[PDB]
Amino acid sequence: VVDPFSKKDWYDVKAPAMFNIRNIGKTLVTRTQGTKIASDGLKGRVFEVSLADLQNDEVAFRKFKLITEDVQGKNCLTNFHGMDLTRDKMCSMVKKWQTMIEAHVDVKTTDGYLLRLFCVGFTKKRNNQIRKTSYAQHQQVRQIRKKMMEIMTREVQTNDLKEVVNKLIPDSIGKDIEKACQSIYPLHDVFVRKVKMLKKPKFELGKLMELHG
Amino acid sequence: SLGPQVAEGENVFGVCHIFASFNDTFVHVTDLSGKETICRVTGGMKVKADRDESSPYAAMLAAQDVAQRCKELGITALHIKLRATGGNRTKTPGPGAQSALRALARSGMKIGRIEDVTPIPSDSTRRKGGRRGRRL
Amino acid sequence: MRAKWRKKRMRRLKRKRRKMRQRSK
Amino acid sequence: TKKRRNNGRAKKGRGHVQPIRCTNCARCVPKDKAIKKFVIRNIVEAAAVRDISEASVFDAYVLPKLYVKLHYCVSCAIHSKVVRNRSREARKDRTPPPRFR
Amino acid sequence: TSRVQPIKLARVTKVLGRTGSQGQCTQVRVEFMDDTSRSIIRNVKGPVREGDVLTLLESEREARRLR
RNA sequence: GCGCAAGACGGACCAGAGCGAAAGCAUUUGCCAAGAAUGUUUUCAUUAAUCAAGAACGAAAGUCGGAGGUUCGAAGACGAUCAGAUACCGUCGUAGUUCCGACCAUAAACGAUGCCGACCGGCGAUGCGGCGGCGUUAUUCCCAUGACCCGCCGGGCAGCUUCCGGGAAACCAAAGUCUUUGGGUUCCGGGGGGAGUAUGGUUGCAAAGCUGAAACUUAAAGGAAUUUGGCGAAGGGCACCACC
RNA sequence: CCCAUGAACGAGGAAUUCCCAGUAAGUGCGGGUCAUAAGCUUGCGUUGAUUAAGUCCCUGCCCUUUGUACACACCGCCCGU
RNA sequence: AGGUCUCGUA
Ligand SMILES: [Zn+2]
Repeated sequence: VVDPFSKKDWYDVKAPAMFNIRNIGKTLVTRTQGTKIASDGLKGRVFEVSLADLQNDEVAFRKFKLITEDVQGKNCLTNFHGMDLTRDKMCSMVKKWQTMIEAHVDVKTTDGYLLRLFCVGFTKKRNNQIRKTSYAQHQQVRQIRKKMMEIMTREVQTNDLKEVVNKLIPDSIGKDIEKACQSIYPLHDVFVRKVKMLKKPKFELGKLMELHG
Repeated sequence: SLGPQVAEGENVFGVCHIFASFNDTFVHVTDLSGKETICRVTGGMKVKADRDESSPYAAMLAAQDVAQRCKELGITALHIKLRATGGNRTKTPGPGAQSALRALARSGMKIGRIEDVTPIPSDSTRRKGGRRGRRL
Repeated sequence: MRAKWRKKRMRRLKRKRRKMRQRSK
Repeated sequence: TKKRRNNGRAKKGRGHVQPIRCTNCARCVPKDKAIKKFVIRNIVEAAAVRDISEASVFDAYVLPKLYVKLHYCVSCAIHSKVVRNRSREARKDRTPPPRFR
Repeated sequence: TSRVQPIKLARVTKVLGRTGSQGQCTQVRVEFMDDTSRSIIRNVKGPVREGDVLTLLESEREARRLR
């Protein structure tokens, strides 16, 4: 009888200046009818956009979560909320005749942004190796897990989120873990397969407007 | 009624979840946030036959209808997310996913990123049925 | 007639005999 | 009489293995006896591949691959024609089937 | 679709075994005379020799098996 | 799509790989106690192997008393298949599935093979510890250690071949060293039913557990392997009395 | 043999038969059945081309492997009220 | 200086 789309708006979401591409997409929201504010339906929004559509030229199988914190007008502002990996990549990384090492660390940054970083690692076969299994001892696995835990907890408490997100754009933490684990057992790839945001501090406006240039 | 920006500047992006089981096909188009949608068209509305709910024809017709509505609104490009039944029963998408995707991409739409969002569990409860399984 | 159901029926018969003896003797 | 040197499984010094569930059926079977099938498959086979390829937002893109593992009970594995009966001396051959396609 | 393609003529340089329920379809590896680079597997009805020229309406459809 | 609450559970990594007397055992970390093997020019010096009485543990189902009850699901309610289904199937669904106690002590608890000790062929792999040796890697040098490779030694789950040998055969480095019959020591079998029944004892709230016949009846019941028989088994070949 | 009366039949449902080189088919002529005797059968002539050089999908048959409590052999054997 | 670089085919 009546199309609700006539009573609809359109807003463009923005990305923090710490990334290259500023626009992401356009979201349709019902017009402000009655006492229900339109901006109230703009806060809890999560975008599962890949980093390829958010950076000039980088890895395309990594994804990030962006949460909106404030909208000025006809233009919504976002913030970092998490990061995940492609499910196909994770499925293809877990293969046979190799040991997977997992480790979750609950470490807070300088400010009250508590994150639970996860890690995944595998062992492989040397170019002259004949043993098809190429497993690892339990103590070696424990030592590797401790090394990964220490490496991640060292590069979080010393700095704020604003530039450790930039640090997360490449696998700098992964490369550091890979280089630090050459002595126990040679791993090939270290990935932070999931990052959750457990706690956030009191909402602030100055930090938000500084984030968007 | 139409797109908020010019039809020549860039492509307006929206995400579409295709849920396919061995007895139905679900096509759903929403905004990038996933909160507000556009329309929901499934093979259970097109063909009035339950035994033929999961078929390439029903999926094709539902995809054509949803693509026509999407073109009417003004959304140009779609990010497609496949999903099977998940839970604990099966992980293979139903027969309607292939035909639905081919139909909605042949309608004239543009397709971006593909991602599987099936709810595969690390460890679920006991599967339905007895110890000896479902024998027919 | 397999052994399992035969044993179950014999157990039922023994239970009946025991019950009748206990309510009668 | 005994048909196989083993007991139709790989349990030699354990005495118990984790029970899993079949995929085609719902039967609960031991892990080492249940036939496990690993399949590598793409999203589209030969029909929508062109439609995705030429009609796409991005160029120079590799199609994603769906990954899943299958567990088949013996009755379900044979009824779906995954394995078939062999000769008495042909059952002793443990070589995997040839793969060239 | 909004896709218009020219009518391409290809050369059958090899005939393979006949496919189908009753063997009514043969499989050949066509060869574009203008582009001596691609060898596409295409199914064609009727009797065909090795050396005839076909009329491929589309040059991308690689013929599959029965279904 | 975003948050909340509850219970169960530990996928892919997961293997003819590991540990435990058996049943059995998988998310990270912290604490407590124990054990096999390897190494030993340490210590005691026959302290040894198997076992009537007795004793601990013992899958799921089974009962009693508390807490929780997410999911699956005996009994039950309903609908279709069916000639007939209170069966196969589908939706709900109590007791149970979970934990803390108190009980039973049962399986195809199977390697259907008791334990200790000696000997008699070979060949590669895998997990542990020790030992010798080129060479790469933790970037380029020096050493110790991990990772890789080439061997050796001891114990352990297993693999392949054979006129050692054996068996009725299936097959077995043990199921061998057995009429050319004796290494040590426990339990147990005497044609097939009746029958693991009745009875007596005994343990248990109960369910049931251990010990356990006789009267009558039959000349068969059974183990291995070939040729045809049939499959609502698989895989091949042919036919214009099959097809395109 | 001659005259006259002129219905259905306007190319055929489900289903189904035969066949590929001088071929089906169109066409006519002999022998057998015969005192009267070809809508049958068996041969004989004449005109005459396409549909393919394959397959196991259907309808059937035949071998290999596999399982057996069946040997009069599935029309078998066999359990219970 | 020239303009589809050579051999086989799930
Ligand atoms: Zn099954």
